[PDB]
Amino acid sequence: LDNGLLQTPPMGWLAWERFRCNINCDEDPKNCISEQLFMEMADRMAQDGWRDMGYTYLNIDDCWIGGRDASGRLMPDPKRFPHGIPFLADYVHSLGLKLGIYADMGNFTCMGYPGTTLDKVVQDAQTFAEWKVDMLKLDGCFSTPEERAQGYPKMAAALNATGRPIAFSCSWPAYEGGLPPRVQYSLLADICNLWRNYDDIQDSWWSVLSILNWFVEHQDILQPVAGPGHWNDPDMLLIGNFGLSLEQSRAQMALWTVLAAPLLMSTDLRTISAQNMDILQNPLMIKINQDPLGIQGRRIHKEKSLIEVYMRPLSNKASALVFFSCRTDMPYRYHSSLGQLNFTGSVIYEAQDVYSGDIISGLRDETNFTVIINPSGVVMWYLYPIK
Amino acid sequence: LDNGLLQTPPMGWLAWERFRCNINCDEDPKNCISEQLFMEMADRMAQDGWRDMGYTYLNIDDCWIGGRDASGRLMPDPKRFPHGIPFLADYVHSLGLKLGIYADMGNFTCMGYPGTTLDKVVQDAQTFAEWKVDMLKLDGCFSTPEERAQGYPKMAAALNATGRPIAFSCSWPAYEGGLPPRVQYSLLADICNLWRNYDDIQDSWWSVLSILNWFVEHQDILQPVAGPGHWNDPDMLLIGNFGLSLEQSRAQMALWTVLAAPLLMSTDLRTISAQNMDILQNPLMIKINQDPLGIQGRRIHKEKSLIEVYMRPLSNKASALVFFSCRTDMPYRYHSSLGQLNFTGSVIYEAQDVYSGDIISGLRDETNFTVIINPSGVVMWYLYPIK
Ligand SMILES: *[C@@H]1O[C@H](CO)[C@@H](O[C@@H]2O[C@H](CO)[C@@H](O[C@@H]3O[C@H](CO[C@H]4O[C@H](CO)[C@@H](O)[C@H](O)[C@@H]4O)[C@@H](O)[C@H](O[C@H]4O[C@H](CO)[C@@H](O)[C@H](O)[C@@H]4O)[C@@H]3O)[C@H](O)[C@H]2NC(C)=O)[C@H](O)[C@H]1NC(C)=O
Ligand SMILES: *[C@@H]1O[C@H](CO)[C@@H](O[C@@H]2O[C@H](CO)[C@@H](O[C@@H]3O[C@H](CO[C@H]4O[C@H](CO)[C@@H](O)[C@H](O)[C@@H]4O)[C@@H](O)[C@H](O[C@H]4O[C@H](CO)[C@@H](O)[C@H](O)[C@@H]4O)[C@@H]3O)[C@H](O)[C@H]2NC(C)=O)[C@H](O)[C@H]1NC(C)=O
Ligand SMILES: *[C@@H]1O[C@H](CO[C@@H]2O[C@@H](C)[C@@H](O)[C@@H](O)[C@@H]2O)[C@@H](O[C@@H]2O[C@H](CO)[C@@H](O)[C@H](O)[C@H]2NC(C)=O)[C@H](O)[C@H]1NC(C)=O
Ligand SMILES: *[C@@H]1O[C@H](CO)[C@@H](O[C@@H]2O[C@H](CO)[C@@H](O)[C@H](O)[C@H]2NC(C)=O)[C@H](O)[C@H]1NC(C)=O
Ligand SMILES: *[C@@H]1O[C@H](CO)[C@@H](O)[C@H](O)[C@H]1NC(C)=O
Ligand SMILES: *[C@@H]1O[C@H](CO)[C@@H](O)[C@H](O)[C@H]1NC(C)=O
Ligand SMILES: *[C@@H]1O[C@H](CO)[C@H](O)[C@H](O)C1(F)F
Ligand SMILES: *[C@@H]1O[C@H](CO)[C@H](O)[C@H](O)C1(F)F
Repeated sequence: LDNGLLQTPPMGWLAWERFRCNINCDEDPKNCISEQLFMEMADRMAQDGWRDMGYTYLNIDDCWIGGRDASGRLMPDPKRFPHGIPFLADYVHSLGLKLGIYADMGNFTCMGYPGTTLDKVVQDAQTFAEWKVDMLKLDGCFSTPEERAQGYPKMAAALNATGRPIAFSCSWPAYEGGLPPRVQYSLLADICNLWRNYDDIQDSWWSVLSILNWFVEHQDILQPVAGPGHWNDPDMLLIGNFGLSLEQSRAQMALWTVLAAPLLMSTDLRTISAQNMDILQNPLMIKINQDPLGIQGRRIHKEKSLIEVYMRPLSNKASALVFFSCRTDMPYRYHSSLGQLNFTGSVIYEAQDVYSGDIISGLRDETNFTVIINPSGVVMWYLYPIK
Repeated sequence: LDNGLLQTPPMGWLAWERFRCNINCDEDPKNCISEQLFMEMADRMAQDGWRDMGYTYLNIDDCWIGGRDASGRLMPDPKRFPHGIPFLADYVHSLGLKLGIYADMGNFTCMGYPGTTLDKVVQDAQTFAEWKVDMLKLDGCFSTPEERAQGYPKMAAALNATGRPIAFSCSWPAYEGGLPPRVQYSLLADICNLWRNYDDIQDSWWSVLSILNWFVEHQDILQPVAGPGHWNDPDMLLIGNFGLSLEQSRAQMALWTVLAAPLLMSTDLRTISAQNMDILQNPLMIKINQDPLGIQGRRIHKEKSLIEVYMRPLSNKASALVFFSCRTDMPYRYHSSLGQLNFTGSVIYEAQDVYSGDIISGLRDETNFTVIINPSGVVMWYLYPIK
């Protein structure tokens, strides 16, 4: 989408994965979907380094809507958002952050909240711009394929017409099977800043693997369509939550990074461990994700040993390599060479291990190297020519 | 098996899951299958509280064998076990531990090492007794159903004839589908102290879940056959390794405990975190697993919320309850009562949370309670009547 926004993948925090549709503030005031939740996350993002590392978006997801007023305008739940959305945007903006919001192209949101139908698209867009929203995620429940075909372009146009730059996240392809000919990716690139290709991420390693598998199986189609202003979205980071081990958390970060994916957290930033914070705030990892070229990486190698190699091209002749173990036994000594991974010859390379910080020097194409990869884990290299 | 052994489930450490068939001691001296690995693990069990908590078995698995000597007598690999097995048994015994060993009823072990064929059963049993081995795991690769049908009873009798009490771990059912009509559990209880029912555990939550699911699907068959001296074996604990999150780790421990499973670790005790040690060395958890009645627990309730309730009966009218979330979203507030869980009425109960140590007192059948269960996690209660 040519709106000047998201020249690199979006970074921030989204409420949905960790906090879902929890509206019981009387019993659970600390974790319910409320202005307090978002204000507290904003505080954390300002104070705990998140903003300084580039995590700038703070995104409301489903279950925020109170209803529609007399003139049909969307309003937040008065009991859970008493100061209103403009106050929340003001608060978020004052902390150097951006506010995202959520709507659904259809009769209702997935959770049954007032939906944005075709006749409400223009009005809701205007409402969001007036509230000074910076991002919108448009879900696609309770609609027909026809209504989506009309509606998603209609919202992209409506947001445009408001004059306010608003990042546009599109669930449309997820509800169509994510593949051509039903899905038209050239059109999605033109109308959206990012799109959810596939199934909702869940707090499990299985969920991560199934998303990876789908992106890899269809990478010939998916890889070329990503770039500055228009990204594939394999969904939220799980790091900080319940279902991923340490190795798996490091794997998701590394793999989302080489896929030029959004880095959208969804976790309790108030209680996140230092170890998980270290994964998410890794400066080299972020720099790689935010590479100005915006070229989505690919799986370039698979072996019977269940070691996979992913590669992403980066600016200044650099590369990201992710050696990924699908094994479930023990650390694996993976032997390879840059030549066997199709790198340019008569150039001496050097690598920095993204997690350990170690530097491997003197790698020619023919040089045999060994990486030790933990089960359901990764080794990640930032690779560059030295001479 | 009526040899006076394993009146409670065995507790200890087994090499296989974490260290597998790594025989490359030249490149990987610290982690290869060698006498040094076993000696170092024995040292850790003696010094770090494991033995004192009841973890007494230190068990060799596959890939220890060097061949057979001129008398047809089994030999360890001379390069990896230069001192021999009697040396290791003596070392282990001097630390108050017991030594387990591994053989295969068939032409070869699963990894291709010399097998204990029918004509070698007596000789190998005698060898193990002479070495002063305390436990034998008899794997079932490279044999026919009829060879196993003769071989397992033959081994039990052969071990008996040595005059040395040797705990007998039988993989027989795992190679027969683990179910009637092919598996006779009344026969197994007579000839074996424990038996591997089902698939090898791998370092993943999916693996834990598939094992749990199979055990629960078949609990009407499996539950009644377990008792003092004859246990079901759902395989090794993964706690300390790579694939399980903290919640999943606590889950496996609690669920193995309610299933009256062996508590056989397979992890690097030299590098184990304080957190994982705290799970495995939980005194109340161990007490429950080691309950003298040896009654295997059951899943007694399942809900569309994906909360499962497991119950194990214990001595002196006590019980263990495991509230288990198969959910993959967020913490779940599970509302229930002891009456809804079919506990005896007009009795006042008290519960201790096994992980937190909190005491919930004065629970009647009618008393509503709430437990907050994390995704892929548990809450575990030790429950008993009070005056
Ligand atoms: C509604 O939709 C319209 C499009 O239909 C949007 O209009 C586009 O707005 C974007 C962002 O403001 C414009 O992109 C910018 O173009 C600047 C100039 O480019 C001119 O020259 C090139 C020749 O190469 C022409 O192709 C082009 O038509 C322009 O005439 C650039 O200077 C900007 O670059 C910025 O980013 C780069 C990063 O690579 C930095 O290095 C620069 O410093 C700079 O910051 C940028 O690329 C685009 O020109 C507009 N398109 C059209 C067709 O008009 C509206 O923004 C949108 N409205 C809303 C509110 O959503
Ligand atoms: C090789 O195989 C043989 C035969 O299977 C084994 O011999 C058995 O050993 C077990 C375990 O020691 C014996 O079981 C115990 O018997 C005690 C008393 O038994 C007497 O009476 C019976 C007949 O009723 C005779 O067989 C026996 O000779 C004795 O005279 C019990 O007191 C024990 O009770 C235990 O369990 C109860 C639970 O009910 C607990 O409350 C107690 O605390 C206690 O721990 C126990 O049942 C069994 O009797 C032996 N059978 C035979 C036929 O002799 C060998 O042990 C085995 N050897 C090796 C090296 O593996
Ligand atoms: C999305 O909703 C439309 C709009 O109708 C709504 O639901 C009706 C049951 C009623 O409560 C209206 O007031 C709502 O506005 C659905 O379109 C209707 O479809 C039915 C046949 O299924 C038809 O009889 C009605 O005439 C349609 N409504 C009008 C007046 O346009 C539509 O079914 C919903 N989309 C899906 C497929 O989920
Ligand atoms: C176990 O080993 C025996 C003895 O070697 C095997 O019997 C041989 O099988 C091979 C290959 O099938 C034949 O070529 C020979 O004719 C057999 N030799 C003898 C001495 O019988 C037997 O197949 C093996 N059993 C299993 C179940 O793997
Ligand atoms: C690297 O190892 C491969 C395979 O083991 C071998 O063919 C080759 O000779 C080695 N190359 C170098 C430069 O040592
Ligand atoms: C538990 O709570 C429910 C609320 O619906 C109530 O019906 C029930 O009587 C309560 N149990 C008691 C006896 O406290
Ligand atoms: C749409 O459905 C839910 C909200 O109910 C959530 O936003 C999810 O990420 C979705 F799939 F986009
Ligand atoms: C048999 O196979 C392997 C050894 O090769 C291991 O012992 C496993 O636990 C088994 F299933 F028992």
